[PDB]
Amino acid sequence: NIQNMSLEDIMGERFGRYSKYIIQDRALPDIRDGLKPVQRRILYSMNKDSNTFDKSYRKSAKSVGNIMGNFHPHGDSSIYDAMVRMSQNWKNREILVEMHGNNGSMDGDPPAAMRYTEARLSEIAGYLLQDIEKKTVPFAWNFDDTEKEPTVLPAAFPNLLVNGSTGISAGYATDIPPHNLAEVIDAAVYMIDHPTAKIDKLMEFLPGPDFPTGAIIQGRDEIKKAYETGKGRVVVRSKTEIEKLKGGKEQIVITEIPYEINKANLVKKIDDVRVNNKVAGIAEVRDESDRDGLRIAIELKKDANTELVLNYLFKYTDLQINYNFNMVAIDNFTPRQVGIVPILSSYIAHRREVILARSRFDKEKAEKRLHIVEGLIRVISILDEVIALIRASENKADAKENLKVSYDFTEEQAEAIVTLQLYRLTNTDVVVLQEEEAELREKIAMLAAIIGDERTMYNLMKKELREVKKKFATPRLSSLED
Amino acid sequence: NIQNMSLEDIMGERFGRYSKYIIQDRALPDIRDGLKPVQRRILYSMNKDSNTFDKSYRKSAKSVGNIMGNFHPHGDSSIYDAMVRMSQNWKNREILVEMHGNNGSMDGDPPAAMRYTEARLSEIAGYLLQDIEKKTVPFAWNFDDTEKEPTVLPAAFPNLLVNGSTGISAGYATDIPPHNLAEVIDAAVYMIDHPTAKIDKLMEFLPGPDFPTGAIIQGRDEIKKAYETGKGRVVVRSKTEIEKLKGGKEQIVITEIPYEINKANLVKKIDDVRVNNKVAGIAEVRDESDRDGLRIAIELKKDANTELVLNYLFKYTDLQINYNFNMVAIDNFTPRQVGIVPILSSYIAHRREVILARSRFDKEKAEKRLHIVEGLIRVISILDEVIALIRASENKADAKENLKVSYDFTEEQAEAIVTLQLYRLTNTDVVVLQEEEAELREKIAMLAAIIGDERTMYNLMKKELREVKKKFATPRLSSLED
Amino acid sequence: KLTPAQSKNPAKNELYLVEGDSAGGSAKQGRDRKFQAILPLRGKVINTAKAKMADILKNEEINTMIYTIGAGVGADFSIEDANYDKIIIMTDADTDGAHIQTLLLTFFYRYMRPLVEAGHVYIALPPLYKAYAWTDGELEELRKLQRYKGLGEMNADQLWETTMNPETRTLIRVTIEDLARAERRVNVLMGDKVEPRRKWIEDNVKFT
Amino acid sequence: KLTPAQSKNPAKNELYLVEGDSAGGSAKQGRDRKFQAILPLRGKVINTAKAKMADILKNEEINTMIYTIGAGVGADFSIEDANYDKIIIMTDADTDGAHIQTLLLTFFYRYMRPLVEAGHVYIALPPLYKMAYAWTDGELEELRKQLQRYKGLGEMNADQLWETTMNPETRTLIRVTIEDLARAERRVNVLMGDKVEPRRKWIEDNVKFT
DNA sequence: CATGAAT
DNA sequence: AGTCATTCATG
DNA sequence: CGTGCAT
DNA sequence: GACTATGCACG
Ligand SMILES: N[C@@H]1CCN2c3c(F)cc4c(=O)c(C(=O)O)cn(C5CC5)c4c3C=CC[C@H]12
Ligand SMILES: N[C@@H]1CCN2c3c(F)cc4c(=O)c(C(=O)O)cn(C5CC5)c4c3C=CC[C@H]12
Ligand SMILES: [Mg+2]
Ligand SMILES: [Mg+2]
Ligand SMILES: [Mg+2]
Ligand SMILES: [Mg+2]
Ligand SMILES: [Mg+2]
Ligand SMILES: [Mg+2]
Repeated sequence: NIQNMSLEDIMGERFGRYSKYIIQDRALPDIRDGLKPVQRRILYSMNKDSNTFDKSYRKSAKSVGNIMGNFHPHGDSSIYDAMVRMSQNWKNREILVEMHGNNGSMDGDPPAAMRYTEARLSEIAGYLLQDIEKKTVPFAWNFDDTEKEPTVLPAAFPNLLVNGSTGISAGYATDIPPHNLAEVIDAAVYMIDHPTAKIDKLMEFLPGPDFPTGAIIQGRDEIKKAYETGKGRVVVRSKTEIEKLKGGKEQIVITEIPYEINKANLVKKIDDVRVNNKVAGIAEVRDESDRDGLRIAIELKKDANTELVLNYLFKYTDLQINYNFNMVAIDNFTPRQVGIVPILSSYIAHRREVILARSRFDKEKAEKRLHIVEGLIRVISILDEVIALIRASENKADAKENLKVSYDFTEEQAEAIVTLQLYRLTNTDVVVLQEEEAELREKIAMLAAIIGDERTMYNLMKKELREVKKKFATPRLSSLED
Repeated sequence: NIQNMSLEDIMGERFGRYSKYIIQDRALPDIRDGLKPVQRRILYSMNKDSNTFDKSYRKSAKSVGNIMGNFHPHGDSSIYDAMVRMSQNWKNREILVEMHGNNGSMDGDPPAAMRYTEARLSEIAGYLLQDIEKKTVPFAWNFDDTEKEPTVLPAAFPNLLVNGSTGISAGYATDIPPHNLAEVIDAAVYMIDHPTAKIDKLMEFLPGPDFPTGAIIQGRDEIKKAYETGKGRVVVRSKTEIEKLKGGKEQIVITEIPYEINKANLVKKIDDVRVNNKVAGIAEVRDESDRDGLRIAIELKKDANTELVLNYLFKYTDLQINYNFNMVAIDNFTPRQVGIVPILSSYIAHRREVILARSRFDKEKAEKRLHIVEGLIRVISILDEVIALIRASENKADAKENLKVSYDFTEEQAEAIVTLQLYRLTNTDVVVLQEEEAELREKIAMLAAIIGDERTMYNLMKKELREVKKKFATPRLSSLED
Repeated sequence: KLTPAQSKNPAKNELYLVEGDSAGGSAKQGRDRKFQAILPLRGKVINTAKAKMADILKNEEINTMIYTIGAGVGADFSIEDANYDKIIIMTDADTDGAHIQTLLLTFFYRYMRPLVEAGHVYIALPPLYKAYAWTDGELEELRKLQRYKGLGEMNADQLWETTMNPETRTLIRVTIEDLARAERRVNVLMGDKVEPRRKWIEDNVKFT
Repeated sequence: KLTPAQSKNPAKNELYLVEGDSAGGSAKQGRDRKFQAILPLRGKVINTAKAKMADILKNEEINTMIYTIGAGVGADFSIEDANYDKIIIMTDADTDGAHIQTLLLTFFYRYMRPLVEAGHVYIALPPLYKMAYAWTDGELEELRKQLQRYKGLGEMNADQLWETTMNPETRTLIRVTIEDLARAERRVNVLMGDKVEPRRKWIEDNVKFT
């Protein structure tokens, strides 16, 4: 009825369990797909349930509950919150979930409850899943042990850098800023050609973070420190403009603010400066933002030092802040502080495994089919004899042994023939079969080449990454300075 | 840009719109299956999803989310709350949902939240859904116009009386108590035989309600009144016993309390009597209910008038309460107050429709095949020339045309023939086919008779009902007095 | 409780009474903050024809309306000291939406008649389908569909253009036509007595 | 907050500290009213090794264990005045359950050493499996000869709870004993204390990510 | 005042 | 993850 | 302090 | 249907 345990030998076991789990399978991203497990489950699940960009929106609660019943044994609210975030275009550079309804705002206010909103995968997230049906990625069992789920996704683009991550575990934490899709691909593509590229050359392609919120990034030197070691301190400052007004008064207008900053609160803290007369000359603060543009008007008084006021807001509010790179991620089951190079290499590494796996899958499919198509071509020239032979057989199995023995068809061919539907005896035309045979041969040749030549496989990897760039590429939002 | 409307008119369209909906489509049960639309959707969805008594439990949230996305466009909470209720065996005489996890108690504490619990349909619930897949009940479109849902269930047992309903709308409310499954069926069977049965006779079989919480129901006169008009007021009193304790003191011991009564709040209120000394004599009040028994000891003082106390608790607490029949259900899309008679009429009429519909469905299947099976028997008599015609035909279309024209096969046979797999040509056995022809002919005769003879049909109804009773029948819990 | 307009202006300023926090939030986003305030109604509004004026006044939704409109209640009610030119009841195009419009209206008639008889109380008409259509009639005419289950799944861009934009919006004006035919109507549908309501329901509701 | 035992008796009575309300509800239902109390811990418990004694005395749960066990906190802690001779920690078998235990223990250690050291602080071992019941994958496969994977406490039904974990007869129960004051002070600070570096180290040294 | 589907 | 209020009819 | 997956 | 407080690491 009892059994004693040491307080040491027990906090040891208990905490080690929580430690490991919350590090591997909760708070930190996989280095290759750039996803935390919950994020991966949401994606994999919605995809299985056919809830994609090309098809209707699906009531959010339906997706959440399915995720919870099949893959993620945790709170409906955690799952939804995660799902909501993936859909906010001020947190993700490239949103992975599109959502109908109130999904929040930069004012930090709450999204509509899960019963109100509809959602589906964005078109680009589909590229995170591309080729999953093709045995291209290691699966594992879910908690039920009733269904298999992916441990990583195929990632047809480098999501760790593009969307970022953040990031609180046990003993480790992670902060990775978002990046411009095209810049990241341009980098990756270069490194494919140049395995030993060094940070400086890579920075000619990937100059730095690109925040969805825009604004100005200052600190080339630190960006490099970050891209090199995983840590770095950089300055983000809001995008401002000065409008002149009637009555000789000038006015500061804010149009982009720093990533991860709450517009509503920022506005209060600025108005708080005015209230407390901490700097001389602020008339009134107004959030003038509306459904299609961010705009904070800070109207000054007549005869007021406009540069004085702007410098104070930068120093003493969040009009300007420090972003801290702390790029940690999960590489070979372990938390690892990493810079631009282990990241991109790990990605290329992974995209290689996927493409090869894919091509093996497709080759096998094509071989099998070619094999059947070869037999069907033969069968046509002996159509009548084959019918006669089947008529002469006692049952299906006997028909096959007859087909083999008498015409040297193979099991797989004989089964194919014997299970043809009668009406097929009317499409007796060799030439289209001979055209399929040819397409099939070519296809196999192309895949064998991928499989048996690293240069050919990387060239595929480059063709493909460039297609993704052409398709989803967009302009920088954040500008740089040193 | 702006249209005026009268307050009298605006309040008209609004209240009519809502009144009609909350009456027809929310608060009041259909008179045949006894369900409110929310409950039907719960059962139909879980059933569609194969979440049934014979298979693992699903996470409640998976179920809830599916219901919400396909059928019932409302609170995930209301849906869950409804689903939880159909699983509490102290609210439903015969529960339709089995739930793993904290789903409540008679103490009326909250059930575990949707994220914790697991559910599946009960075996009996399956009987409410029986034959749903055989086009036995009218379907409509869901709020989406994307999927058809059933409007009433086949109801292989008279759920409306067995389980009850309750019951708040606009202009109308409902209170129908639960009854013993065996008694209800006995009456329905008697009425099948004697359509014109009088309430007095029916009550020889269905003597009154049977609460799942047992207790004592007093009022034969009013039970009758209620079964005649749908309204009546009855008394429900707790099962009690007197236990003599060590030297002089007695103990009132409660073992069954009135339906819809919260054990915890009762025990409190009985103790509040002791604390206020409204009546003299109470020493202590002890809820002693464990996990497998209900027991409330009311320990009395020495020389305490134990009738005086028991009478006072009966009057001024819920140790005894009045239950009010107000049986209103939906019959022909309309609210309707009804007694025991029209209720069983409706049930029986309904089961008639179901059994008719069901038999038409099975008969159409047996026929479609018997038709194909006839054709195949013919083909064997002329295999060589039928193969020859397909050989000679231009395509599937043409082949079918020639089969019709040259040998008088019908589209449906021509389609069967032409889509046979080649290995079928091996067979020459007409006997097996002839055996199947015979079994099919017999089956159609039996089905045709049900469809064409009111009596044959009704004996089926009776037979099936009796099977339901033999299987699910359970003893009375509530005793009757006058 | 409420999200207010930026400038105080009893001549343009509008109050939007929105059914639910869900829509309450989509309106905050969709609106024009200069002259448009949002006041969420979280839950079914109390019935001011049935409840004791004791409770009627101890009610959060009811207090923050008397106090957000700033004219006071009953006859202590000064239309001249109002806070909004318009008062807009924006609910879901469902039945409970209808029901909420119904409870609000009886409160504005029972306790701020000046407002209803002055034509300041309006009711928003959200679209039912997506061009946009409001009637199953103007739909198939638009067939030359995204059925809105509620204001929830509409997006601020859409909500503005379709129903909050003073230049693009349809908007019902509530107007007392016959004072006496109006008091009878309200008191039957919303009053303490059940039987006449039932009667009304039978006489007027077509179950088919 | 707390569901009390029907009869005071600082000699038999037990305190069940349960992770979350759902399982706290099932515990209310499954218990033996006469001597078993339930105190639901709703949410993750404050870290008494990291946080400032100010915030600590202001933490709802902490205050309602001190004022429930009725012996005050710290060196002002009178063992002889405890209300239960058995304080039982009942968590899910998941990792966050393992976490809660970790946090509760560092509380009693830091603020009621007298209690842990008198062998009065316990941890309930619930069953992982049911096919009978099994507690460890090993004990499991032996029953597979001559499997409802309990996802957590809120999925067990009150009569099952009682039989496997709460019934003093049919239940397995860890007793938390201190064996090395100093070696069990070092282990608590590495793991639960302000400084992050030592903890990061300990993980790298002791956790096999394989 | 409590009931059970709804905001 | 429990809690708070309201509608609607009925005794 | 605030972040985001967890209780 | 929003709200309340914890863990965890990091400036
Ligand atoms: N004005 C009311 C204060 C308490 N309250 C509830 C509530 F108590 C329960 C509930 C629920 O139980 C509940 C549910 O979905 O089951 C929903 N709500 C919200 C009205 C939408 C509730 C609300 C509404 C928000 C505020 C109001
Ligand atoms: N003792 C705490 C006071 C605040 N609080 C929360 C909470 F604020 C949020 C949440 C949540 O947001 C939340 C969620 O599912 O998202 C769950 N809980 C519960 C811990 C289980 C929360 C709890 C826990 C109950 C009481 C505690
Ligand atoms: Mg939460
Ligand atoms: Mg700053
Ligand atoms: Mg609720
Ligand atoms: Mg009574
Ligand atoms: Mg609605
Ligand atoms: Mg858990």
